[PDB]
Amino acid sequence: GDVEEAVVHVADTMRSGPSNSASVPALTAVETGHTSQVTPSDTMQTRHVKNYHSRSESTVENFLGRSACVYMEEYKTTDNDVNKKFVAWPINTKQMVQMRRKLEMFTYLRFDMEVTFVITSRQDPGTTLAQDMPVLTHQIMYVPPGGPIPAKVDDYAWQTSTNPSIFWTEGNAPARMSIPFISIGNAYSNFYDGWSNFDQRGSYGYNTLNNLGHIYVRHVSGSSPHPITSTIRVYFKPKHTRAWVPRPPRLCQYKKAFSVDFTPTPITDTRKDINTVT
Amino acid sequence: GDVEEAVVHVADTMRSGPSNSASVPALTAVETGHTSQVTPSDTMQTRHVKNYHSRSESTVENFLGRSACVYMEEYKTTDNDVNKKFVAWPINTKQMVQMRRKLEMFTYLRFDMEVTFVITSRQDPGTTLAQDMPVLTHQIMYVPPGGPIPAKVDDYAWQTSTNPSIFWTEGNAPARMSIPFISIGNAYSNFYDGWSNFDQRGSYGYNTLNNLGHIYVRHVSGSSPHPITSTIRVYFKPKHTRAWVPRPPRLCQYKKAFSVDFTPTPITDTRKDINTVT
Amino acid sequence: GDVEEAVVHVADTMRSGPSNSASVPALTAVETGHTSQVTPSDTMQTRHVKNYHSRSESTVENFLGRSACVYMEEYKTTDNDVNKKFVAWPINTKQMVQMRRKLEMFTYLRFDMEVTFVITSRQDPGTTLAQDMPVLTHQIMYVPPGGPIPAKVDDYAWQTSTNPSIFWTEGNAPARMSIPFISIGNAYSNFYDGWSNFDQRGSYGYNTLNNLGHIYVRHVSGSSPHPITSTIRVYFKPKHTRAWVPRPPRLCQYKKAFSVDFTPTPITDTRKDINTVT
Amino acid sequence: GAQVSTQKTGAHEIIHYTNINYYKDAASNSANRQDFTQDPSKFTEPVKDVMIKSLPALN
Amino acid sequence: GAQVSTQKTGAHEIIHYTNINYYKDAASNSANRQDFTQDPSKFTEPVKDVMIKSLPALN
Amino acid sequence: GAQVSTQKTGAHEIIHYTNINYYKDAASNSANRQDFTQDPSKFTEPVKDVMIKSLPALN
Amino acid sequence: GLPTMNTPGSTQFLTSDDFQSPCALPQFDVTPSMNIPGEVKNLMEIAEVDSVVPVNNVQDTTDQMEMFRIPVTINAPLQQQVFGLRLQPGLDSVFKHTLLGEILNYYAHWSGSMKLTFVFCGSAMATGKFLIAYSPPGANPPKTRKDAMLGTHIIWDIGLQSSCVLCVPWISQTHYRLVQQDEYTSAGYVTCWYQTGMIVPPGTPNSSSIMCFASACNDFSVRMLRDTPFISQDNKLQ
Amino acid sequence: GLPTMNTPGSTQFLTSDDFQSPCALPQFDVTPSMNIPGEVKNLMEIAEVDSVVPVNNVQD
Amino acid sequence: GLPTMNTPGSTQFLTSDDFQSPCALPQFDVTPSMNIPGEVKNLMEIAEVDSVVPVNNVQDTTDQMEMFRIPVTINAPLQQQVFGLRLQPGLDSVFKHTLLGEILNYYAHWSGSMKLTFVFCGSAMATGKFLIAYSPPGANPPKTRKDAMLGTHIIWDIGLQSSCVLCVPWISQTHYRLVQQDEYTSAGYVTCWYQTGMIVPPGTPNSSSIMCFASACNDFSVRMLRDTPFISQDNKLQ
Amino acid sequence: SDRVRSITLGNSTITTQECANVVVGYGRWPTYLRDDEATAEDQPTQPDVATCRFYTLDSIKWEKGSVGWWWKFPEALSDMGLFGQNMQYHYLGRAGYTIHVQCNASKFHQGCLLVVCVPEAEMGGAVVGQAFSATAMANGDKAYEFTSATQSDQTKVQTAIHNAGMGVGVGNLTIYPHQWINLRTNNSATIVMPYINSVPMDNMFRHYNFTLMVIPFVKLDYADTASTYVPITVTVAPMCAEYNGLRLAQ
Ligand SMILES: CN1CCN(Cc2ccc(NCc3ccc(C(F)(F)F)cc3)cc2)CC1
Ligand SMILES: CN1CCN(Cc2ccc(NCc3ccc(C(F)(F)F)cc3)cc2)CC1
Ligand SMILES: CN1CCN(Cc2ccc(NCc3ccc(C(F)(F)F)cc3)cc2)CC1
Ligand SMILES: CCCCCCCCCCCCCC(=O)O
Ligand SMILES: CCCCCCCCCCCCCC(=O)O
Ligand SMILES: CCCCCCCCCCCCCC(=O)O
Repeated sequence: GDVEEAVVHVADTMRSGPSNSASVPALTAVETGHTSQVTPSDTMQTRHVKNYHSRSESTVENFLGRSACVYMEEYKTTDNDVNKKFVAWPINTKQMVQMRRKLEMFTYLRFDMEVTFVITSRQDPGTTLAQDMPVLTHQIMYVPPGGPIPAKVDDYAWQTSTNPSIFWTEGNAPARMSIPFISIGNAYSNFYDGWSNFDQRGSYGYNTLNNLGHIYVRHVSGSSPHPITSTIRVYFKPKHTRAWVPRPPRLCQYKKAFSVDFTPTPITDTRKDINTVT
Repeated sequence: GDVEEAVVHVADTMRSGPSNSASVPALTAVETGHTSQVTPSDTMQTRHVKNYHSRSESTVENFLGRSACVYMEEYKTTDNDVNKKFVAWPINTKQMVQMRRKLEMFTYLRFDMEVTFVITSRQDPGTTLAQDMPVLTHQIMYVPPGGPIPAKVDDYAWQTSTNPSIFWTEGNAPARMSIPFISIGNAYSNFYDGWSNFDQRGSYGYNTLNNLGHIYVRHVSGSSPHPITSTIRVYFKPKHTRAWVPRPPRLCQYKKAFSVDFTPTPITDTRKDINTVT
Repeated sequence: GDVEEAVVHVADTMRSGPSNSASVPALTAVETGHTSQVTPSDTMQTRHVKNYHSRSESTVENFLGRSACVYMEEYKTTDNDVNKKFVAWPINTKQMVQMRRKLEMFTYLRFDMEVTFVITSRQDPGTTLAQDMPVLTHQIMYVPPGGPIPAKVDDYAWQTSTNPSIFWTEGNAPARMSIPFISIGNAYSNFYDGWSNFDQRGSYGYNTLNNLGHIYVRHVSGSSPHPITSTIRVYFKPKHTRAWVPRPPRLCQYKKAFSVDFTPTPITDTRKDINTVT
Repeated sequence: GAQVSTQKTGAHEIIHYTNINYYKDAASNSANRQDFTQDPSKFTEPVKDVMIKSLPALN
Repeated sequence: GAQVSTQKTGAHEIIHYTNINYYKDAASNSANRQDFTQDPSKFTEPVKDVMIKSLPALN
Repeated sequence: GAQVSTQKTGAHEIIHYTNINYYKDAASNSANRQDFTQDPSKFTEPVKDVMIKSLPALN
Repeated sequence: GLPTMNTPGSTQFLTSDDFQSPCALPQFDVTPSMNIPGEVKNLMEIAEVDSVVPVNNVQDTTDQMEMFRIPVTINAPLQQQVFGLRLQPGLDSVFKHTLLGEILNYYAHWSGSMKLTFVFCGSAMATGKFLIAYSPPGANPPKTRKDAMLGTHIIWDIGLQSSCVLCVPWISQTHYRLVQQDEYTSAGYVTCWYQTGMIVPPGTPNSSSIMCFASACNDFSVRMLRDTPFISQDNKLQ
Repeated sequence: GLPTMNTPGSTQFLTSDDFQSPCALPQFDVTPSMNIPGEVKNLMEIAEVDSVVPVNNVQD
Repeated sequence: GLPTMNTPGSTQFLTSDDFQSPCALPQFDVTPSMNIPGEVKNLMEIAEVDSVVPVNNVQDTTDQMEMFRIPVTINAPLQQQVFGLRLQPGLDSVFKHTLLGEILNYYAHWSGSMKLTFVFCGSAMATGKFLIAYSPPGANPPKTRKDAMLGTHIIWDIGLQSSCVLCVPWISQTHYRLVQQDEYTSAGYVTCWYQTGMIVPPGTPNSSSIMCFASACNDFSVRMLRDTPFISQDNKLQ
Repeated sequence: SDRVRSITLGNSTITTQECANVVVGYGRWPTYLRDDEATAEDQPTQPDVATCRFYTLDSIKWEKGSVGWWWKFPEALSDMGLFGQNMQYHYLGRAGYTIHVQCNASKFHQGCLLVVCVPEAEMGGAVVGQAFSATAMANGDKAYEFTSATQSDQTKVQTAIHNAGMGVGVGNLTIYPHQWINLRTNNSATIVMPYINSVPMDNMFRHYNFTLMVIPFVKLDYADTASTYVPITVTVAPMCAEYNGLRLAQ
């Protein structure tokens, strides 16, 4: 045998007739912290309905199984400022609001990651644009914490012998790659109500547990007679996801990339009066 | 077993000889709404003919199983007008006459969809054309109803975390993708003889049931020193089709994209007289 | 049957209680050259712990199974100096410090090799840059020891009939290739404490055993009206590795590509005193 | 998990092809344009009482 | 070493696909979005003593 | 001529992959990084006479 | 080698694709798994939990917490309206930011029945009866208790049990409804009226409050994942 | 990997082709089917229905 | 030919990939293998070997070899400290360049227990006792022997057996620790104190020395291969 | 009758004649760490009846204008009985908790309180982009008060009640384990919280496992009575506590 052969619809509605008895499903007590389990069949007459709807699209795997941008930055092929010819980004998921809010609906997460890179280039404006340049090439370097960090585009650190790297040429498909679960703990933590030092001092919040490393990007050897600007976008796509301890979605707009600071916001919008329905 | 092994010719003609009897297949009565089922064998002598013709190419699946353009629009990489640098199209199948008429031969349809995108670019004329630009990249965004809509090319909404998107680079094959049956009802409706409000007021016609969403397109980061214009064409190809309640093909030329309005037209062309045959 | 169906966690911790006996695991004698095999269970009370950690990532195969750059050089498509239009590199692994140190942790190695070439081109600056050139092509030639060596870009030696070669066009994926174990001895030698002549004279050190050949690169026929510069990077990735006789990692910075010469260096950094811990 | 089925050909003149599905959604499958069943009765004979061609339509 | 499993489709309207793994790391596999098990009790009925809907909540 | 073997995964949380060789030279095969045997005795216990941890090292 | 032809869609990046890709940390040993309490495997489980509904959006709430309380008085004109609202869980301001509306705002289609639970937070000696009715879609919302009582409704009696539930059945012409509801997919109205009135003995407050809880039944479901419009940014966070 | 060679016709868009493509709404639950009266499976069924012929085209 | 579609990542060069490639020397006959003594199949085997630790980094060592010796004297004030150090095998200067720290510097995560072996290199007639204690992470390191003795410790008696071992157990809140240790992943301190003092007979030197050896236990492990920062170059070697 | 409950831990007992059911965390009862999930090697201490017993924190007053209060654990119990000493002398700790809140009033009073345990209740500062010390959110057993208006002082946390100092809707806290104290039918709330964290054990002085919040959704009200306020008392009892890593105290 060279093959191995490896769906749950929502509940149906049962027919109910007139009733007159001492049983009172309608009345309950919310003080117990218990959500009532009543159904429409328990408070009115209903017909028999066979329901084929399924909750497949509501699973956490599908909810978080979408690629979302997490960072973009620009770097020039040639310029006077050395720091402006390459990028250096500390990895974190708090930079972009949509994905930040999507992830922040759970306290702990455990998943594999799929990373895709989209790179585009454009020629900067100027008084003289006539030139001929072959196709450009780009290098993406990942430096785990504690490793050497390059200080310039042509630094020796770009000779990766252990640090994984990807070389990509313009005109082909976007680069893609997979990352396993690389947390020292048993699960990622979106929130951390604690301090760094044992005497309750120092850094506070989720900034203390962010030690994922850095990412560096540069033009391999391209150096045009005239400046050329390139942009890189990073996309994250969790796989094989598991979540714990859901929490209410955020209401106030984000204001800091490494803090929960916010400004007070109204609960919701208003209307003319309690009876207005138009 | 790692394999699973998974044609109807038209009717033949039977030999018929001289007849003289009280049976009269020729005479009938159209007042019953019944189409006569007579055959040439019933009104004249015929030979035996074995017929191998088949109606395979006349099936609805094959008739509607052809990709047809449904929309084109132009957008510039750089310009003063913000609205002119990206496209925003509400999805509908009434824009182009050929596909509109092909679909409008049936009242209700149920099918999967296959969408293909063809994108081309050209450099706008000007007094100075000398420039060098790398290959361009394009993003296609689909926004289901009620989602946020970008207001400019570099808006935050372009960071899709849940909205599906496609990134495409010029020079490769056209983008392709599949869509399932996404109607709230049990089948699509080409016609709707009704109103929107319960008091018979408001919008009238098939415009009321069009809530499929929007599609947005932009240049990812391309911004040339000189303007460049790009055009996108959208092609729809129904799959796994089913149809109900056929209706006569349209006769008058279309005049509105969201209405049945028309101008009276002659039934057909004329000839010299009822006997002219030359 | 057309198929053939083809993990070692670290040691666990056993529960230990109070003890009082003549057995003394703690005391030993390092004078024997023997490293003590004691465990925390032998000197304190411990709970039972099931440990699932594995040493998979610490194997030599994975440690050395990473591609690392070993050489880069530049050559121009057109120039007055003949020697500047092509490259000629004697193969050796001592050029780049990271890979040199990684390899030098063992005395003898035996592995297959996987070679990847990354080539990029750029247009040299000048007063007139306007030109149109088709895509360039490059040739990589490998000459085992004793073979003919080209003296110019258009030499007859470039007509390889036995010497393996690779022709590569810009815009495609980087060239890749495999090399078996090609040492005359039973294993590569990173160090050689000996001389070349039998009377203890001549060359000294690992330079005597380096006879791997040369590599040559050129533009096939590209000759632009204006100069164009190209750079090539060579990456080595050992496969199926075996190592013997480990030796301490180097401490002093490298100073020569074919010698062990060095400058004395302090053992390590200093601190205020023997008790300082802050 | 490979399907083998015949391919369209002539009347009397290895006429097999193999298909495999790579995606987990049925909407990704190729068009099933090999069905040739049809029944014109619903539109040609919508009457209640069956009428015989040989006998008179009325009386 | 090929897995065959059903693909998502309608309710009452060859619904099989084949998958093979090419890489030695489980992290390289495709998303396992075919699981549909769920249990809301942990959040809807966190009480110690079971309560019957028909009987009064208290006494 | 296809090999089926397990792929790296967790401790207690279809973990199979298929491999086929296309070239006639063994040097073209992929890295065999699935071996995890090790023995530190050669470097940690190079003595001639076996020493027991419990008993005194000397006398 | 093996002849092949590329089909349309090659080299494209689709954000919702499922493909295998190489691992850049081969033979990486992941941390052992641990069964943390409170695992969630489906957002519907979250959606089925009750949450307080801010019904009192009177445009003059100087105190935000006042939004959660529905006022009640002792000598009420007979058959008066207590509150009224539109049944648009994903669009109406009342249900917009609730624990349920937040989940629905990530989707485009929804279906199933809903639960509304009301709890009386008055004195123990207070008593009264209330009529809560659900009116399916129509040309006009009810204006009086006589109009309201014609639709689905329940008579609530306040006693030892301080809470009552009102299952809003799923009555619709389509299998699904749009989150961005319109006239075509309207859902109806919900209103509450005095049935007998509130009576209190001497030495008690003359006013009381009621709270409402919203949750989904076991037949609820959603579809078409979309991006929520409640959150936006103008510049990169730092 | 597996050696391969592209044949003529690769990367072309033929409007009458039959190929599989990825789904952009994975695990989407379609509405249950209903048997609406008057299903048509072949245009010939339409073609076999009678229709009035405008024979009197007398140009006046 | 066979229809196909390229997925993202095609034509990319990943330095840690595993793919087959053509051989440029077909039917090449390799030299027969020979079993050279001393084969190594895992860097952990190297990591488990002892190495001398330079504890005496007193910022005034005119002689480099002095770094390896811990001074000791005859009439020591009662309960004095001999040495103290931080337990950061991959970051502290003491363990940075040892045979173990060098291996750890090629990785990012580490876990397991460690062994510290001390050998007395005084006269044969000298005698004494020492207390060696390991203090888990805390807000303050110990300052006195009374503070030190509260944590894990062993009493070392100098006699015929000249060496004693001090297994540092793996006590941590996480399964792994960062090589670039920080406040969050601190590991503690190790200190040594006089227990009884050193006594010598007439005609012997008044001072002695001690040496320390560091190695890993059989439960040690590493993870996340990275590039070491100890070696760098500015120009191509020639 | 199911309206009477009795809880016995160690040498202390709690009796309530007027109470609702008992909520058990996420359906998980507290338990000791298993052998196949532990990471530390040395035997753990299990002070049994000495640390697992009810400890009553200080009482608060409920006025007509109260807005709410919160406590952070185990910093609240950091200096209570032998539990505090064992916390001080150990590096790692682990324990579940049982929370009991008492509030009684006559039949002529009205009001509703929400009792909820929020794990990892990270809070933001009043002045965005300005740090706060570990004194504006935990100073032992004392309770911290929410504020109706927006906080303005930069040295303390944002106390906006309707946002709960976490940037989320106060009405959505129902997702966490919780109970309601309605004066009509209830006088006490009981919650059993298991140990929830991303690691088997953690230091209790550096990390706040969870936060306890009490919010009056319906303000207290009464008329013509001599009682001016309704005291609230909180009692907590660690369960299945075990510690590891003996070091010098502090
Ligand atoms: C705050 N969030 C905590 C969880 N964490 C998950 C996570 C972990 C690792 C990554 N790695 C992305 C990556 C970087 C670099 C490469 C390289 F190109 F170097 F190979 C590959 C993948 C992402 C997310 C997210 C933050
Ligand atoms: C009036 N006609 C009613 C039937 N309707 C059928 C139909 C339904 C959905 C689509 N979707 C096309 C599509 C848009 C956007 C994407 C995206 F790129 F966002 F993924 C993909 C597919 C088409 C037709 C047609 C109108
Ligand atoms: C000092 N080090 C000793 C071991 N030696 C190993 C080694 C042996 C052979 C190669 N060949 C690389 C190579 C060159 C040229 C081609 C050609 F393109 F010509 F086919 C292919 C592969 C590499 C390393 C390294 C030095
Ligand atoms: C994602 C599916 C990839 C399939 C690759 C081609 C088929 C390889 C297996 C050979 C065919 C057998 C399939 C089957 O068992 O039904
Ligand atoms: C690296 C794996 C390449 C697999 C190539 C496609 C499959 C070829 C073999 C046919 C399928 C049988 C697989 C099996 O035996 O399970
Ligand atoms: C040069 C080898 C090309 C192999 C092409 C893919 C495999 C096709 C045959 C299916 C797998 C069976 C292999 C076997 O019999 O072991």
